[PDB]
This record gives sequence, C-alpha cells and structure tokens, in this order.
Amino acid sequence: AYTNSFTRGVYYPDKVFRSSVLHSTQDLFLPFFSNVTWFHAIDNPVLPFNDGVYFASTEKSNIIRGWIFGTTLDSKTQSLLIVNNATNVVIKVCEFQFCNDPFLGVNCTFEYVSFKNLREFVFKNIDGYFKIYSKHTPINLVRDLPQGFSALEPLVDLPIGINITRFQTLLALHAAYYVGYLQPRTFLLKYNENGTITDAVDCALDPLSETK
Amino acid sequence: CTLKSFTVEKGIYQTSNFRVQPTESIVRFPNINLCPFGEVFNATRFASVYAWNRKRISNCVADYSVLYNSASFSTFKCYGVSPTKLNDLCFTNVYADSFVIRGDEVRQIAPGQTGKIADYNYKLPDDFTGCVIAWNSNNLDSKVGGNYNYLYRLFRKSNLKPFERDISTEIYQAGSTPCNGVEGFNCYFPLQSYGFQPTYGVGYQPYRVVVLSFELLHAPATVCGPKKSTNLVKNKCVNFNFNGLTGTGVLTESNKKFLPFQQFGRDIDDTTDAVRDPQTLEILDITPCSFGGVSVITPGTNTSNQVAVLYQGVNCTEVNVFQTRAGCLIGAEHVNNSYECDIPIGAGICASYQTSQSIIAYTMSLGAENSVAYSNNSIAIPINFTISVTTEILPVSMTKTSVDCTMYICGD
Amino acid sequence: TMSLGAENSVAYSNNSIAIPINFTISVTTEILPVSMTKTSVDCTMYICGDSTECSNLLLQYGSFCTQLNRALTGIAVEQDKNTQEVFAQVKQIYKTPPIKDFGGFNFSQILPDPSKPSKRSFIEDLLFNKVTKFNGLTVLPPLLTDEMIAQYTSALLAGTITSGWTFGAGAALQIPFAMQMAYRFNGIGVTQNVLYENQKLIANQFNSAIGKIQDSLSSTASALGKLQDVVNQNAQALNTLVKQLSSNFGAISSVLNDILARLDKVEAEVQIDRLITGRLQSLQTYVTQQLIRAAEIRASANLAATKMSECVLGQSKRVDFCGKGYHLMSFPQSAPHGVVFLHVTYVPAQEKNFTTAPAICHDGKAHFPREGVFVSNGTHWFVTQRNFYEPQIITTHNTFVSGNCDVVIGIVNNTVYDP
Amino acid sequence: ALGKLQDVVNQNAQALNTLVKQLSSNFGAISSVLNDILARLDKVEAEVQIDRLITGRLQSLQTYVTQQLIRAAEIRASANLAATKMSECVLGQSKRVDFCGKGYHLMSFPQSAPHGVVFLHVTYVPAQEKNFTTAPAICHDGKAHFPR
Amino acid sequence: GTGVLTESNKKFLPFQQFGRDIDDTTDAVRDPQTLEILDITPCSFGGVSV
Ligand SMILES: *[C@@H]1O[C@H](CO)[C@@H](O[C@@H]2O[C@H](CO)[C@@H](O)[C@H](O)[C@H]2NC(C)=O)[C@H](O)[C@H]1NC(C)=O
Ligand SMILES: *[C@@H]1O[C@H](CO)[C@@H](O[C@@H]2O[C@H](CO)[C@@H](O)[C@H](O)[C@H]2NC(C)=O)[C@H](O)[C@H]1NC(C)=O
Ligand SMILES: *[C@@H]1O[C@H](CO)[C@@H](O[C@@H]2O[C@H](CO)[C@@H](O)[C@H](O)[C@H]2NC(C)=O)[C@H](O)[C@H]1NC(C)=O
Ligand SMILES: *[C@@H]1O[C@H](CO)[C@@H](O[C@@H]2O[C@H](CO)[C@@H](O)[C@H](O)[C@H]2NC(C)=O)[C@H](O)[C@H]1NC(C)=O
Ligand SMILES: *[C@@H]1O[C@H](CO)[C@@H](O[C@@H]2O[C@H](CO)[C@@H](O)[C@H](O)[C@H]2NC(C)=O)[C@H](O)[C@H]1NC(C)=O
Ligand SMILES: *[C@@H]1O[C@H](CO)[C@@H](O[C@@H]2O[C@H](CO)[C@@H](O)[C@H](O)[C@H]2NC(C)=O)[C@H](O)[C@H]1NC(C)=O
Ligand SMILES: *[C@@H]1O[C@H](CO)[C@@H](O[C@@H]2O[C@H](CO)[C@@H](O)[C@H](O)[C@H]2NC(C)=O)[C@H](O)[C@H]1NC(C)=O
Ligand SMILES: *[C@@H]1O[C@H](CO)[C@@H](O)[C@H](O)[C@H]1NC(C)=O
Ligand SMILES: *[C@@H]1O[C@H](CO)[C@@H](O)[C@H](O)[C@H]1NC(C)=O
Ligand SMILES: *[C@@H]1O[C@H](CO)[C@@H](O)[C@H](O)[C@H]1NC(C)=O
Ligand SMILES: *[C@@H]1O[C@H](CO)[C@@H](O)[C@H](O)[C@H]1NC(C)=O
Ligand SMILES: *[C@@H]1O[C@H](CO)[C@@H](O)[C@H](O)[C@H]1NC(C)=O
Ligand SMILES: *[C@@H]1O[C@H](CO)[C@@H](O)[C@H](O)[C@H]1NC(C)=O
Ligand SMILES: *[C@@H]1O[C@H](CO)[C@@H](O)[C@H](O)[C@H]1NC(C)=O
Ligand SMILES: *[C@@H]1O[C@H](CO)[C@@H](O)[C@H](O)[C@H]1NC(C)=O
Ligand SMILES: *[C@@H]1O[C@H](CO)[C@@H](O)[C@H](O)[C@H]1NC(C)=O
Ligand SMILES: *[C@@H]1O[C@H](CO)[C@@H](O)[C@H](O)[C@H]1NC(C)=O
Repeated sequence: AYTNSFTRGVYYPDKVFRSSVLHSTQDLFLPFFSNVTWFHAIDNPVLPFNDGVYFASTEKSNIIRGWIFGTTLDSKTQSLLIVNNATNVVIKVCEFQFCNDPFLGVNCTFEYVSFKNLREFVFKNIDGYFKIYSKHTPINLVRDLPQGFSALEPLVDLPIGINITRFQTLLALHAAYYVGYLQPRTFLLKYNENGTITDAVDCALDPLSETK
Repeated sequence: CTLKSFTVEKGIYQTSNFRVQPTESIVRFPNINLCPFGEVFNATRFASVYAWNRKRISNCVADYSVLYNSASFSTFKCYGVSPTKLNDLCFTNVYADSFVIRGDEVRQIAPGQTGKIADYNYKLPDDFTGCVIAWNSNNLDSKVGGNYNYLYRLFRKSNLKPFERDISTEIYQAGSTPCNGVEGFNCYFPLQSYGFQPTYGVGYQPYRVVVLSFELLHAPATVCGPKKSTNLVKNKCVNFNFNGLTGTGVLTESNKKFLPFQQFGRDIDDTTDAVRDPQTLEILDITPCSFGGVSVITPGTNTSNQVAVLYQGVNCTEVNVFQTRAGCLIGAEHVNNSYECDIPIGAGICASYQTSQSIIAYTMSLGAENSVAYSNNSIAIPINFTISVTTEILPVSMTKTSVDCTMYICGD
Repeated sequence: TMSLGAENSVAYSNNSIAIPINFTISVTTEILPVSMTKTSVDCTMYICGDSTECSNLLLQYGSFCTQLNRALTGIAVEQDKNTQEVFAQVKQIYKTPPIKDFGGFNFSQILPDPSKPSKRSFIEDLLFNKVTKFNGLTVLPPLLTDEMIAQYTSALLAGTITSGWTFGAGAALQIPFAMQMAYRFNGIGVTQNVLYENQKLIANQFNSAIGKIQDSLSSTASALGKLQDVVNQNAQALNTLVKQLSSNFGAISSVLNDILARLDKVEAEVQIDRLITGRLQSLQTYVTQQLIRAAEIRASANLAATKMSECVLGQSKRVDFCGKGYHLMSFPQSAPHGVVFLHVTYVPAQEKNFTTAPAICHDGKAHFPREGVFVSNGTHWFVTQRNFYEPQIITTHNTFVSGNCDVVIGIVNNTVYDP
Repeated sequence: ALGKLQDVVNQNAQALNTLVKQLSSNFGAISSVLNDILARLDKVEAEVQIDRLITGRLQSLQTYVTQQLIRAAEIRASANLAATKMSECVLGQSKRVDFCGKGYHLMSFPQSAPHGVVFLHVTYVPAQEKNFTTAPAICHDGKAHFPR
Repeated sequence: GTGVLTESNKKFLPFQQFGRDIDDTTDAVRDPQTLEILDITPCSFGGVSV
C-alpha cells in the first residue's frame, strides 16, 4: 500500500537558534510529495534502511513501541535495539541471541536509558552516530499522512560507530505505520519570530521551487 | 599626520577609528573527570595494525601537556592544531586509535600518504584534524623467538577509505588464477605476522602509535583542556571564551526562546548573536563593542589651531560635549542659532569659527524666509535691469599618463 | 510574437488638414533617483576583525587599505552634492499666502500639510510610504534631512505658484495664477483667450488629473520602482560583502579567531594570508562596483537638476523633456533618495478634418496667414490658429502679401476682407 | 576655491604617488627590493618570493588603471557638457533656464584654462520691482480685448 | 642598480651613506672609496616607447 508524504518529515538541521530568517541547508531529508509505503499492524517485515528513514504511526493506544536496526538484526553482528515500556525508554547494542521477532509481551557494546495522534520520527546514521528526531500531534486522518507542516525536534544522538542496512519495528502483543527514505537534498527553511521552523521549500522538487 | 602636511585647511577629516577596549576577560566551561588517556597510552597490549583499536574519549578534562612535555615519545606530529595550544581548546568528542606497527612504517600514518599500511591497514582522511603520537616499543612488544601476536594486511582487492577497517582472512588473487578459497599459483593468504625479535634493527623494531582525532564542532563540548572558568559579567565590554568560542563584546540577558536542545544563536547574516552559559544555562545576547570613527573638525591652521572632534556614530556615554545624530561632538560653545553651513557634520548640523573664541555647532539655515506678496489682481513689473557676468569653470581633459607594465612590475 | 502597437494608415492628402476642436490638460508623474545610502567600511575592521596578529600582516600590502576608504568617502561626499544640485536651486524660502485664491486650480494635495510632524504634502506622504553587518560596515546620515528637503520642495513650488518663471531669473515677481497660466498657453502657441474663455473647464481638468495621481500612487506597487531598485541594488551589494566574510578562501576555517586559537604564529600566518587575500578582493570588488553605481546615480542627479531648472523654474520647449505633450508647467515632490515631477501638459483632442490651401488669391496677390492656417468647411474660408479650432474671417490684418497668383502650387480663390 | 581644475590635478597626482609608493611594499616577500632577493637567493629559492611581488604589483597597477577608467568617464561627461555649452551658449543664445548662467541669457565668451574651459556667461537680470493692479481683459463696447 | 651616475651637490651629513626615492630605492650615493656624492638617474629617463 502507498501514500503521498505531502510536506512531512522536516527537522531542525543543527543545534543553533535562528529567528525571522530564510536559512538554506543541504542534508538528508524526505523529499516533498515523495511516495511512501503504508503498513497495517495486522505485520512487521524487515525493511531496508537505505540512507535513513522517516517513520510515522497512528494507533489508538500505541502498538508500535520499538525498533531493531543493523544488517542481520538477529544479533549475529552488533545490533541496535530501542524499546519503550511507558515507564522508561531503553536502548542497547547487543550480540546475545535474543528472539527473531521480539514483540513487546503485554555483548552489551552500548546501553542507554531515559489514529488518536500522529507520531513521527526520523532516523539517520552520519559518521556512525545514530540520530533520532520526533514529533507528536493530535490529527485524526486514517488513510494518508495529513497535509500540513510541523518540524521534528532532536531527541537523541548515540555515538555507536556502527553500520546499518536494515530495520524492523516491534509491536505490543499478548493500527498502522508509514515508512519513507531520506535523500541528500537542498532545502530553504523558514524560521519564525519565536525560532520554530514554520515552512520549507524543497529546492529540487520543480522549477518554481528552484526559483524560490 | 593624516594629510602629510604641517598646515591643514578648513574642513572635517576622518583621521582615525575609535573603538571601546574590553575591560576584563571572561572564561566559561562546564563544571565537569581528569581524562582517561592513561587507559590508552599505558595499556599493556596494543592492537594489530590491520585491526586497529578505537577508544571514544568524552565527558572529561584533559591536560595534553602530560603527553607533549614527555621525553617518552619518539614523534608528536599534529595537523589543524598546534600541540602547545591543546590546553586552551574544547571538543565534542575525541577518538584515540591505537596499534603496534614496524618502526619504518610510521611515516605512512599522516594525511595524503600512500603505502601498504596507509592503503590496506589504517587510512586517515586527507582533511584530518588531530595529532599522531608514536614511540619505539621494542622492550614491550619484541620477544625472544619472535612475537607473532601482531599482524598487518599485505593484500586486499581495493584500498581502504578514511577510517575503513577490514577483518577478512579470505584468499587474495594476484593473477588470472581463480583461487576458489585456497592458496596456489598467484593465490595467497592476505595477512602477515611481524614476528618481532629484540635483535632487530631500529627500523624493523615494533613501535606503538596513538592517533587522536578531534571532533571539533559548534555542538556542546564534552572534552576540554584544564583551563579554569571565571565568574560572569553583564552590560560591560569584555573579552570572552565559552567552551573555546573566543570573542569580544557586551553580554546581556535576552528574551530569545532557545528550544531545550539549542546551544548557540545566530543573526540574519550568520554571525553569532547569543549563547547559553555552560554552568548558569541563562541565554546571553552578544553585541559588539562600540566603534565608529574620529572625524576632526577644524578651521584652517592659518586662522587657528583650535579644534573640535566628532566620535562618529558613537554615543557620548561610550567615549562642552553635545550629542548630534551624526555622533558625539566635543569642543566648546555649541550654541543654539542658525547660519549657512561652513563645515558640514550631518543630519542638518554644521559648525563654524568665532574669533566668542570657539567652534559653534548649529542647525543649518536653508535661506531667508519670504512670503511672496500674491493677490489675484496684483502684478510686480521690473522698472530696471542689471547685466550680470557669471564665471563657470569646467574640466575638459586630464594628464595623458602611460605606464610600462613590465618595467613597473619587474624593473628590467 | 510581441505587438509593436495598433497599425494606422493616417489619412494624408495634399489639401487636407486636421485641427483639434478640444483639449485635455494631462498631469503625468516622472520619478528620478538622486542619491543613495552613504555607506562606509573600515578596511582594517572588515579584513582583520580588528586582531593585531592579522593587522601586522595587512601592513605588508601598504596603502591598499587607505585608498578603499578614500574611494568610499568620495562616493559618500557626492551624495550630499547630488542632493544639493537638485533641491537647493532656490536662494530664499518662499511661502504662499494664507488664502489659496489660485483662480480655481487646487494645490491642497501638492502644498505642505502642517497636520504632519514633518511638513510634507499629501502626495509626498504617499511617496514616503511606498519606498521600503555591524562590524566593518557603517551608514552615515545625509546632510539634508527629509524635513529640510521638504522645505526646499515647498519653496521651489510656492515660488512657481505665486511667480511662475520669474523666481529662477532673479527676485520673485508676483502674478495672478489665472494670468500665469495664460502666458504658459501663449508659450505653447495657443492664443491666451483660450484659457480665459475656458478657465473653469481647464481648472476642473487639472484638479481631476491631480486626483488620479493619489489613486495611481496609493494602489500600484511598481509606480516607485526606479527608487526601490536603487535601494535594492545597494542592499544586495552589502549582503554579498558581508556573506563573503564567511567564505573560506582555502584557510583551515573562515573564522579568524579560530585560526589564531588553534595554530602557532608561523603556521597561522600562512592561513591568515589566505583570508587577507580573499577579504581584500571581496572589498576591492565592492568598492569598484560602488564607484560605477555612484556614476549612474550622479548622471541621474544631473538630469534631475536640469529637469528642476528647465521644467520647474521655466517653460520647456524641448519635446518629451518635461512629459509627453505640449508642456505647460511642473511641480517637484520629494521622495526617499529621489525626486518626483508632476508634468502639467496640454494634449490636443477631438480632431476634425478640413480642406486647406497654402495661400489665397485676391486682386492677383497671394495672401499667407501671419499666424496659423487657412481652412474651409465647404462654403466659406477662414484663418485659424494651429493647435485649437478658432476660425476667423480672413482680413488684410490676419494675413500678409507676397508675389502673385501664378507662383504658388495649390493657391485658391476667395475674397480677403479689407476692414 | 575656484578648484574644479586643481581638483583634477590633485586626484591624478595623488593616484600616481600611490602607484609609486606601492613598489616599496613587501606583499609577504622577504624584501620589497627585487634585486636584493635575486642577489641573495638561488633561482628556485627566489621565484617563490618574486611571485609575491609580481602578484602585488599586478594588483596595484590593475587597481590604478581601473580607477583611471572611472575618472576618465567623469572627465568625458564634463567635456560633453563643455562641448554642449560651447555650441548652445557661445555659438547661439540659449532658451534653457540656468544652463547658461542665471537670469535670461544674452551671450557667453570661452576662455581657456589648464585642463579645462571657462565660460563668462552674460545675462539680463530684472532689478527694481514695482507693484501694479492688473486684469485679464478690457471690456469695450461689449467686446473683450486681450493684449498681444 | 643600473643608471647614469653624475657627481652632485647633494651635501650629505657625514654619517649618511645614501639618498632615497619614494619606492625606497637609491636616488644618490657616497662612493665606498671616496667622499664623492653621485646622483643616480634612470637610462632614457625610465626607458621610452616606440
Ligand atoms: C508690493 O506690495 C506688498 C504687499 O502690500 C508690499 O510688501 C510688504 O511691504 C512691507 C514694508 O516694506 C513689509 O513690512 C511687509 O512684510 C511686506 N509684505 C509682504 C507680504 O511681503 C511691497 O513692499 C510692495 N512693493 C514692492 C516693491 O514689492
Ligand atoms: C480643494 O481640494 C480639497 C481636497 O480635494 C478639498 O478639501 C475637502 O473639502 C471638503 C468640503 O466638504 C471637506 O469635507 C474635506 O474634508 C476636504 N478634504 C478632502 C481630502 O476631501 C477642497 O474643498 C478643495 N477646494 C478648496 C477651495 O480648497
Ligand atoms: C471638450 O471636452 C470636455 C471634456 O474634456 C467636455 O466637457 C464635458 O462635457 C459634458 C457634456 O457637456 C459634461 O457633462 C462634463 O461635465 C464636461 N466635463 C467637464 C470637466 O466640465 C466639453 O463638453 C468639450 N467641449 C467641446 C466644445 O467639445
Ligand atoms: C473629412 O473626412 C471625411 C471622411 O473621409 C470626408 O468625407 C468624404 O468626402 C468625399 C468627398 O470630398 C467623399 O467622396 C467620401 O465618400 C466622404 N466619406 C468618407 C467616409 O470618406 C470629408 O469630405 C472631409 N471633410 C473635409 C471638409 O475635408
Ligand atoms: C460653414 O458653412 C456654413 C454654411 O451654411 C456657414 O454658415 C452660414 O453663413 C452665412 C453667412 O454668415 C449665413 O447667412 C447662414 O445663415 C449660415 N448658416 C448656418 C447654418 O449657420 C458657416 O459660417 C461656416 N462655418 C463657420 C464655423 O462659420
Ligand atoms: C492633389 O492630388 C490630386 C491627385 O491625387 C490632384 O488631382 C489632379 O489634378 C489635375 C489638375 O490639372 C487633374 O488633371 C487630374 O485629373 C487630377 N486627378 C484626380 C484623380 O483628381 C490635385 O491637383 C493635387 N493638388 C495639388 C494642389 O496639386
Ligand atoms: C482663380 O481665379 C483666377 C482669376 O482671378 C483664374 O484665372 C483666370 O482663369 C480664366 C479661365 O481659365 C482665364 O481666362 C484667365 O486668363 C485667368 N487669369 C486671370 C488673371 O483672369 C484662375 O483660373 C482661378 N484658379 C482656381 C484654381 O480657381
Ligand atoms: C507509488 O509508487 C508505486 C511504484 O510501483 C506505485 O505502484 C503507486 O501507485 C505510487 N503511488 C502513488 C500515489 O502515485
Ligand atoms: C555495512 O554492512 C554491509 C553488509 O551487511 C557491507 O556490505 C557494507 O560494505 C558495510 N558498510 C560499511 C561502511 O562498513
Ligand atoms: C562478543 O564479541 C566476540 C568477538 O567479536 C564474539 O566472539 C562473541 O560471539 C560476541 N558475543 C555474543 C553473545 O555473541
Ligand atoms: C510567539 O511568542 C508570543 C509570546 O509568547 C506568542 O504570543 C505568539 O503566539 C508566538 N507566535 C508564534 C508564531 O509562535
Ligand atoms: C602513564 O604512566 C606514567 C608512568 O610514569 C604516568 O606518569 C602517566 O601519568 C601515565 N599516563 C599518561 C597519559 O602518560
Ligand atoms: C554546576 O552544575 C550544577 C548542575 O546541577 C549547576 O546547578 C550549578 O549551577 C553549577 N555550578 C555553579 C557554581 O554554577
Ligand atoms: C596665512 O595667513 C596670511 C594672512 O591671513 C595669508 O597671507 C597667507 O597666505 C596664509 N598662508 C597659508 C599657507 O594659508
Ligand atoms: C546614549 O546612551 C545612554 C546610555 O546607553 C542612553 O541612556 C541614551 O538614551 C543614548 N542616547 C542616544 C541619543 O543614543
Ligand atoms: C534656537 O535656535 C533655533 C534654530 O536652530 C531658533 O529657531 C530658536 O529661535 C533659537 N532659540 C533662541 C532662544 O534663540
Ligand atoms: C683606499 O681607500 C681610501 C678611502 O678614504 C682612499 O683614500 C685611498 O686612496 C685608497 N687607497 C688605495 C691604495 O686604494
């Protein structure tokens, strides 16, 4: 199944405050009006990672509660794992033989801890440092991602030094999610008076955007 | 001295620039761990060069002089930083890469180099920023009968990219022979052991290397020199250093809504405009120290050596004293009237001499006011005339210079 | 493919003339830039960020730096000269009487308005409302403030209304405005009784034409485009000069303090000379482009100063110089970094075609018109002036004799009256 | 203060004095005297220093020619105005206000000067106003009469 | 250097060995073997064109 991403997947490109300015930046972004793949949770196939992932989901009580990243995923290499249990967020890199599809039942190379809504995330791995950005918003469309704008805020940056080519989400067991791939693009970003990014242009989408 | 003359004519002359000097130097760093470089440089055993070991260094204060002062090191080459400066700096993270290597081969551990270690064991980026430390390790790493535990890659299909690493033992192909996973004519195992014996000559002896890569960014620093912080100062011209960001200016509290992850702030033209204090976490706006120009206002020295000064664009609190819209004006008797302009100052202000022994400054006269005697049936007609001769001067040409470009540049 | 205009085979014939039965007074707006912002840039403060380790390298280039400040100072001084050449043409600050008895013409939108905190006219406030980094750079104020430029465009206009041509030639000599306009009609070759016989209509056409200037300037964004373009070009040139401080030029970094904070002197000087080399070419490029751009503004200030003298202090005979038609008069309005001229013009209208002949035969003499043309409506022959149809009986006063009937091609037979 | 001609002498003299001074500067070489580099360093040792002199001496000569091309364009704009005042003020009688002195123009006379020209513009200026009552027209036998 | 040498009236003070031009180069000298002062002038008066 497929959907148009519209203008979703913008994030703050660096840790610098700016305001009332049209900044321009080149980075891995989800292209405007890209064609992105839709999945129902009634499954979690292994998916390619390419250069980075935009991931989004819509479930009534959060069924998507983690991810595996790596190349084999099964911990026969250093495999990154992320899970949240509504008390903590728990993050690991491990080679111990945990299960091949470890749904949340309702070497420790690194470790760290900390349709009612749309939940959005961006995952990227430049220099082997695993970066996570996110947003949550009360929007209630079931089929497609909602046409509109919001900027994803950086949560986490893990200096793991590790290779990834595939990923797989983890489900709560005893609801839908969308996946799209980042590409190296130039953007123009509109920073508001209060420093929020409130609009953007994809400078390679079409001749009008290249003019802007 | 500006005009290269002992006599100066009536006018306004931009002689010098003025700027406010900084009063004090402010140093700010996180209140954070004397750094575990000892756990790298004094480790009992180092890696094989084909399988080099990287340690992340972070969240620490590092006295690099413990390294660069020591006689224990045979080489300390450094690129994009000079090693005596490292105690003043701050970095996001540092990566320490460590191994044993044959002593002759150490010359390959630099940016832009080529040779079997650089090509197939450990490749630096050619835009590296970091230091390479090396020492003779013969008494640590050589042994009687030879130490075989240390190896290098002799063969690969293709060279390493910067900080690429390769573990594989699979058979190399040196010709047309298909190797099928076994040695033979032009088919060989890709790794060789050094076998270090203490009898070997210095170029054949084992050496230890540590390479420090500095993660220099405008992101928050987690590795820093031992340099101590000062207290903070506000609303005053100071020199400053935040996490190794040196600058000069006035520091002031501000309303800028930094989001919780944001560390620095910037202007429309991409200058640093604000920071958050690494200890206090307050947002401080930065504005440059005040400056402008020193336009000296003079009648001719053939009339008088008395002078006035305009601190151009400056406010008089930052330098009789009179605040014009053009800047702070300093002299005496800057008195309220109007006259035609003698010397211009700007924004309708002009200045002129009184021989009562003073330079006036005044708002300029545009001319005498005249209500014309108009009414709808009155005309004025001239009873008489005057023939007037008006001299107009115009430039028409200028001196026909020419320059021999070869004789000017090279002098024959 | 673009169209050059409507095609027109005009109805030429060897004996046909067209003469306008009526006229339009038209007022049209001409806008000229006169000056530009007086920037300056301290070459040492721009290049070296005011760092002594860099300044002692910059001295190796010698007098390269002081001649950039000489150039920008010459450009800045001539902006005050350009503003003076245009507005300061009037020797005394004339003002109008309190009563506005100008013969039915209504200058209330053109003259000053003391309701405003700066005493600009109604139309000058439309103009001033439509026209729209801190380290090396500096912006100097102009010598004349807009409140002083508005006193010149007030005097340079109260003289025109009360005294016409005369306040340019010497002392202002008062004349009633309805009579001033009669000698401006007389200057375009229209007999002065055409004004006095049509004075209400002519004043209504003038007042209505000034009303339409409020609407054009209130509505239309491109109207002041020549002034806004001069503001935009200088802003785009400064933005380029400042953004070039971020350029790397082949150093380890573009931030001069971050070179000095990482490298020791003999290693740092090699990086700093790359920044000095690029920052000096970055500033020489700006000063060269400003010296050329200032010559375009000066050539416009010299034009604006001659439209001021010839159109405002006079009655121009030069075609299309003071607007498109037979020029009568012009009024200056100030604008941000420019001047605006309201060119009052006579335009002929409601054309009618008549039979014509070069000369008229009587007693074998040929008669030629002193002023104007012969015309016929069929049954009769008349003299008229050229630019407005006023027919008169042909007499030995409105005609002069030469030669005889045999000489002239297309001569015609009609009796000339002896009064 | 009759300075328009002396200001053109001063600018061209100041531009050449600056062009000659620029030979004394090092531009980052060991010396500004080219013979003292050649008389101290052996060929390939010296060419690295001499290229700093050549780069700075090109850039300072090319700065002079560029500013002279701009100064020459304003002298030509002034020579076109002087050529126009010769034609319209000397060879004729101008009707153009303030082009040709102030007051109504009668004549001009051209005098030569160093690098320039001087026009002695002769003008009529009206000089003793008197007030009078005035009217557009005279009514006589019901006819309106207007003045020629 | 290279030029035309002419013995000249520029009365150097006893400590002064040279006289100088605006590019800092030599305009006049004292001879290393005599108290003679020489003006130095350029050949062709600074070359010439053809
Ligand atoms: C022409 O008439 C006017 C108005 O009656 C005269 O102007 C006034 O003259 C007196 C005495 O010199 C002044 O105090 C007033 O200030 C003048 N009023 C104005 C409005 O200017 C004028 O003197 C008369 N004569 C001439 C030769 O112009
Ligand atoms: C001259 O023109 C002005 C502006 O068109 C006229 O002023 C208006 O007059 C009316 C009379 O009822 C007032 O209510 C308005 O407030 C005035 N201003 C505007 C902007 O409309 C003026 O009447 C005209 N005539 C004269 C003799 O001045
Ligand atoms: C000359 O043209 C003017 C318009 O430019 C004509 O004036 C208008 O005439 C109509 C009809 O009489 C009136 O309703 C308007 O009010 C008039 N306009 C003005 C501004 O007064 C005029 O009639 C024409 N005259 C001739 C002789 O053709
Ligand atoms: C003004 O122009 C009209 C239009 O051309 C003339 O009318 C023509 O007159 C000729 C005879 O002279 C006829 O042959 C045509 O048929 C007429 N009509 C057209 C439509 O051309 C008129 O004669 C001209 N008036 C004067 C006084 O010259
Ligand atoms: C144009 O032609 C007409 C022809 O009718 C002229 O008017 C006639 O003139 C005679 C002598 O003055 C009178 O007896 C007639 O009664 C007039 N007729 C009309 C209809 O008025 C007329 O004079 C000529 N055109 C002009 C502008 O005068
Ligand atoms: C204007 O042009 C017409 C032709 O377009 C001339 O008319 C001719 O006049 C001669 C007079 O001897 C006659 O022989 C012809 O038969 C006429 N031709 C036509 C077609 O009418 C007319 O004469 C010209 N006017 C003048 C003053 O030369
Ligand atoms: C204009 O009128 C004159 C007479 O005033 C005409 O000339 C005469 O024409 C007749 C008939 O051709 C001749 O017999 C006479 O010899 C001519 N001369 C004189 C002095 O009478 C002339 O033809 C007329 N021309 C036009 C164009 O109407
Ligand atoms: C997205 O791309 C796939 C490519 O096979 C296509 O089948 C699908 O129809 C596309 N969706 C849209 C909305 O264009
Ligand atoms: C990442 O792993 C894949 C095997 O899954 C390998 O082909 C690829 O070369 C690796 N990339 C890097 C940069 O190590
Ligand atoms: C941990 O790493 C070693 C060496 O890479 C490997 O032999 C071992 O199997 C890993 N641990 C697990 C639990 O697989
Ligand atoms: C910006 O902040 C102000 C002050 O808190 C607030 O009133 C306003 O709604 C904010 N606007 C935006 C676009 O964020
Ligand atoms: C390594 O060992 C020496 C032994 O004298 C000690 O002084 C030093 O502090 C240790 N650490 C480093 C980084 O040299
Ligand atoms: C040091 O760190 C703590 C972290 O809680 C901070 O609250 C404190 O203000 C800092 N110390 C000083 C003296 O500011
Ligand atoms: C100095 O003053 C005197 C008297 O005013 C005058 O004659 C002389 O020319 C002046 N000299 C200069 C160099 O201005
Ligand atoms: C001058 O500076 C003082 C102190 O900063 C301030 O109170 C005053 O308003 C300033 N005035 C002007 C005209 O800048
Ligand atoms: C002060 O000077 C102004 C002009 O600058 C003038 O209008 C005003 O009358 C003067 N005040 C006094 C008391 O003289
Ligand atoms: C040596 O030089 C001195 C310089 O004063 C001169 O007087 C003398 O004649 C010279 N003698 C010889 C033998 O060259």
